[PDB]
Amino acid sequence: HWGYGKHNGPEHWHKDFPIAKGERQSPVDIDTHTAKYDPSLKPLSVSYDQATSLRILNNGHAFNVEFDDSQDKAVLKGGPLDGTYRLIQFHFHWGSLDGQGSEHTVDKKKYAAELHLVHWNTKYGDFGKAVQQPDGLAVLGIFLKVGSAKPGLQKVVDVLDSIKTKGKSADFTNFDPRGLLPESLDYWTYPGSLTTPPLLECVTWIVLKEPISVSSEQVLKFRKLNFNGEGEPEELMVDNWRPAQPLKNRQIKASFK
Ligand SMILES: Cc1ccn(O)c(=O)c1
Ligand SMILES: [Zn+2]
Repeated sequence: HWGYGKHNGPEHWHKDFPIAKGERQSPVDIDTHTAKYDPSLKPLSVSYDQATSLRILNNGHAFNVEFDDSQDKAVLKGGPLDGTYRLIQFHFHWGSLDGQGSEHTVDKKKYAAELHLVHWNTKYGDFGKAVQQPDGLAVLGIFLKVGSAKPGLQKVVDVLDSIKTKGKSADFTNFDPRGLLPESLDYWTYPGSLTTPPLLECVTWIVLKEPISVSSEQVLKFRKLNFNGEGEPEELMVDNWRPAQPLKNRQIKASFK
């Protein structure tokens, strides 16, 4: 099955998931010079004050911090979006070295990691019906650079040793995702896809311009997780990023001058 190694990595995924070579695949390189300012975009609204985290899961590709999405609680709206999108989970993609790890790139620059806050369009009722639609998801992408620690990340980092291997989960209540956001909500946006199989083309991407800083010790702890299950040969969970895909017939719009 799919993964990020030599025999099952991104260059193989098209055989099981032909949409890998589709018309609106993600991630992409964001050419900042050619991303046009769009004065019709609204400011983004991130309303996370009532977010209810439940659990943290090592799914064998990343760790997901899961939310109760059964009520109207942690929503993204405004910006490029029509309607209301509800937070379901976040996770990260990261590198084996600080010089790589992000999926989107900015003028070919790779950041050390990328945070994805995944939301589904509430007009479709739940996540599973939303991934059957071209406007079913909105993913808020936030770059991570290595420098100062992010204090709001530390509760996540401390729980990782309890979910080292694939299939492990842990209770993870009362985590506030507002502590992972940068000061500015200036963003780029374009239509694209999930960046892991099943690679579905559902996503309005909203990628913030301002990265957050995490410490080298925080990202080192991400790199101690495992892609394998307990009792299987240890393969460190590193380099779980897909490289940039062809832009094709798409425009990237900027919310800022
Ligand atoms: C639903 C989904 C699956 C994989 N990734 O990376 C995402 O950002 C979102
Ligand atoms: Zn992701």
